[PDB]
Amino acid sequence: NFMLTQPHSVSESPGKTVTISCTGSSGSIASNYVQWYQQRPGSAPTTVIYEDNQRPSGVPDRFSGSIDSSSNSASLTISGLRTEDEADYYCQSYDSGIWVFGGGTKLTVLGQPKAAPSVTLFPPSSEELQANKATLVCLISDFYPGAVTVAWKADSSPVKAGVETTTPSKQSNNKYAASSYLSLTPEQWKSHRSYSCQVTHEGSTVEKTVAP
Amino acid sequence: AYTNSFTRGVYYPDKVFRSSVLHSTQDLFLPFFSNVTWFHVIPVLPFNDGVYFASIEKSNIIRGWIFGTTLDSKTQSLLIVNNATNVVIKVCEFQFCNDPFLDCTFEYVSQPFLKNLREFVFKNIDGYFKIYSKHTPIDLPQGFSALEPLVDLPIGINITRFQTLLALHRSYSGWTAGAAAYYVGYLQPRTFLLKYNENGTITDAVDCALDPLSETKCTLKSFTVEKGIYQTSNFRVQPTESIVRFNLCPFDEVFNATRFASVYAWNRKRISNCVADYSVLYNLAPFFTFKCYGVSPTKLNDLCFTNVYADSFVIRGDEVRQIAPGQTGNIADYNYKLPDDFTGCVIAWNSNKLDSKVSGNYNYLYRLFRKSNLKPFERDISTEIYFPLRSYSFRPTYGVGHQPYRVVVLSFELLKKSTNLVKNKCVNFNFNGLKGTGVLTESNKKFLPFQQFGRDIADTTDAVRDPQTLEILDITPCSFGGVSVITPGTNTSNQVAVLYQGVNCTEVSNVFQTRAGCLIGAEYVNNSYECDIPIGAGICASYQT
Amino acid sequence: RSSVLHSTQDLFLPFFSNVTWFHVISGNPVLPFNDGVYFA
Amino acid sequence: QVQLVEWGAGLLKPSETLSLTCAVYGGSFSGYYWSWIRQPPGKGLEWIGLINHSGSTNYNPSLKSRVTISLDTSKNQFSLKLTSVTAADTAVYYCARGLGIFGVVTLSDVWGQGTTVTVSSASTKGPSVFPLAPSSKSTSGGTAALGCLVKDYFPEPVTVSWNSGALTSGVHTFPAVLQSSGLYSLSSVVTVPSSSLGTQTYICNVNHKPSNTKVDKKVEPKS
Repeated sequence: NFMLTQPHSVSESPGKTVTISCTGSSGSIASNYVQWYQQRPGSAPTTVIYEDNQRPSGVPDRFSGSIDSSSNSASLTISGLRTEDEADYYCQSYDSGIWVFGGGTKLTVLGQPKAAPSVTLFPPSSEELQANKATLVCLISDFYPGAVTVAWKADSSPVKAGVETTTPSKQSNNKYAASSYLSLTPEQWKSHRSYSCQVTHEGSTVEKTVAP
Repeated sequence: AYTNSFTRGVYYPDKVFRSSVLHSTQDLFLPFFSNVTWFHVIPVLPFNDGVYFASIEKSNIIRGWIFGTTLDSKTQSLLIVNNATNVVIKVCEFQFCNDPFLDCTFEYVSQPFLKNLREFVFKNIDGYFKIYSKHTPIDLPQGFSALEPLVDLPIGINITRFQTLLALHRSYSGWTAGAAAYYVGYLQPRTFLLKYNENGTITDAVDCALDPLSETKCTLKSFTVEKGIYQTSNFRVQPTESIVRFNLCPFDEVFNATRFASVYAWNRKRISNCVADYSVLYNLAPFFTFKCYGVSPTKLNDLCFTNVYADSFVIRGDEVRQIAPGQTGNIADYNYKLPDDFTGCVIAWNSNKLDSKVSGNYNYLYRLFRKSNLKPFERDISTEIYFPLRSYSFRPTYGVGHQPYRVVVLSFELLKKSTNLVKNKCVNFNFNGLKGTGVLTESNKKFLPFQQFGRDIADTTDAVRDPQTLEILDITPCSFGGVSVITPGTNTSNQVAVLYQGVNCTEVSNVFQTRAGCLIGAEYVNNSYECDIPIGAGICASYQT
Repeated sequence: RSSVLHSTQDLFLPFFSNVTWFHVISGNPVLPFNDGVYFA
Repeated sequence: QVQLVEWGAGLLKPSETLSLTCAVYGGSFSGYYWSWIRQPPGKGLEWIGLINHSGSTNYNPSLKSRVTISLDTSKNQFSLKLTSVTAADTAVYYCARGLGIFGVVTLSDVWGQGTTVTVSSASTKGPSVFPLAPSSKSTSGGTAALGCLVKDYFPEPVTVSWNSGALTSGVHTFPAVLQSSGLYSLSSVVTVPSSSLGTQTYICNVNHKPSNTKVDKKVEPKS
């Protein structure tokens, strides 16, 4: 029942030290190795971590990891940050002989000033209501780095029925954009009156609500 | 960007004086053609091995420096401010601001050092802080100063970085003050050749290894070198990588043996002097748990382990957790004691698939009750009885704690070498020792089955047999040889043609290959001319002009 | 070693010596084991 | 230093087997666990298997039924086989070394480059843009979000402007959205002030050079 959790968004200016962890869920994380990864755009992670603290030849001496038994959590740390290391970091652990991966961490090196998220909420078109169809799209644009998580709420209760998150990527002017495709039914639109689109950029959450 | 420094960083080597003396010396120099960062635009300098700090400005823009790693309470630092009245040095780990501007126990005041050149040197050598000062009025020119010593403090604090200080007439962005220029040169241990004129001052400096011309000048200890062939040093090929190598290793019966012994009759076998056969099927290697200290895969290249010690005992499943360092209870005391600095690897695995019997297996016993703990490495052959002893119940219908478990502990006592091999390249070869350097190619040598290695004249071995796949390699000590510097004389020019002795550069300006070796820096002409500088193996030189 | 003449000191059987030839089926005390014994 | 490279057929189709080849440069296979590492783009990895000099191998149970690795000392190469490729098989693949105990492959201590192996078996289709009409109400912020989405088309990229590019202030061109059907889901949303809204004409233009398919649709606030 091993589960691997890593922080969604970690940001760091160039030259400073940044660390990314993979928290153990079931059992004592000390017995099982947790290996920290890196995924460039269009690339795949490789294996560079064993005994959690050594750096080999052919790989820079700055990529360092650690596993601490006190908080039952892992850690991968970067000391000499460079803009080339823009890579999505994932953690993989052993589950009683089963190779089980994690959700991963998206790491981005700051190249632009931070941008607060912009969220707008509108109801779907009234022409399609005759076909008993209602899909919801929540806008997330003008935010840098591009890492948000969309949390839906149903009368002060989270819901993740048909969430279709999108990957932020640079626009014409280098900034990111994201959306979340929500699917519900027109019948519950009459039973529900308060829905919010909580988006988590860095540590800030901004939401909007509409009512019938 | 960056810029090269032509002739900056010259000073009296020994801080002593000589009259009319040419002399070559090594010390903490600024090597020729070293890097300095021009700071001309419409700043923290790390103190690596000494900083040569130069400033060009009409007026006194620079106020001083703030040295120190962090300049906090817990980190030792230093402040120097050079005022028009006096210079103040405070080595007391004082706290300094990030953006310099002006309006503990230590303290120090001394005389001030002074479109204007000001040079200074901070040196952190042998637990001593050396300060040199110089002031003169004014592509980089060849500006020269025999930088006489000024100060040498005996105190050592962590000095790594410093930054210039600027103070304006008035401020809180601000007034359009001038953009001062300063160059920083990191000091390096280097050797030069100097000439001191009859009045006794440094006037001419030559890097010992700037050019083959510079090297022949440093060889002759002079500055005028006639036309001829001179021998300076030797080209030695770097030996690339170091390749280490090690009739069957009986690793199979250590863990996968059908039958094991009890705890009292623990089995210990040393395994070495055989090809390491680790591929034999044991459990399909489902290794989900591993962490070992003391031994690491990296060191197997440069570490050869002496002995392989295996220790075996028999326990049950729900008690393997209690067998670890820092564990208490009757289980570890009466079964097996784990040392604090255990050097080895822990292997634990399921053995229900092999140790399952329809009628039950009574061949696994363990001591649960005793008067006292067994001594380390104790040998007992007594059969005195304290049913007194209980045997494990191995049923498919019992809990997970009743599963049979084979547990063995491997230890490495340092009172076997590492793999890897390359061929056809000048490398450092080691085979359980036999540390040699050279090229290992296909060998014209054919040996007899016990003939482990062969020798040539002058006790230089010829061949090596492969401990792994049993093949024979030919060894030649690495391809290297001296260098001769054809120089037609500083009177005429400064064009050097360097010959490597007895080296084929086809296998490591225009480069020619002659019987004597590899002549680079010479445009090999085929024409007939009288010989002036014989280069070697029947070839001579001339000046093209 | 390959194609090279050597000279080595060690415990050798010196040349042209008489070794004791004994048939054990006819006619045992202690046989002395000196520094080096060449048995056949 | 040892350099590891990968090359092979990058365009796959369902129901055949993945083949990829790796060659070693300046290295030996003694005491190394050479392995392959897989990750679908955007998502997490799925480790393939392992192999050492003698050929002892271990596979992920999800791939053991479909994966096969081979080593060739004669050709100094080792290849990968992966049978019954699916939509989940679309991923980049690398070869890499290893250092561990009997098959612990965690220091393939050289970064792999690899190829792009994708499953592509479909047909070109026609776009059908649909109106993402706004609510046309006075929101808390006096800005109206207008957009248009493109469906049933292949492949990326698709370039969308507004008023032939004349509208540029609020335009927000998005990347493609990875669905499960196998097509690229593009949408462009423009932010316009509420004061200038109601009668002004806004058109988003769909453009694709390869298939010469352009769609120009006008989206109205409300009806």
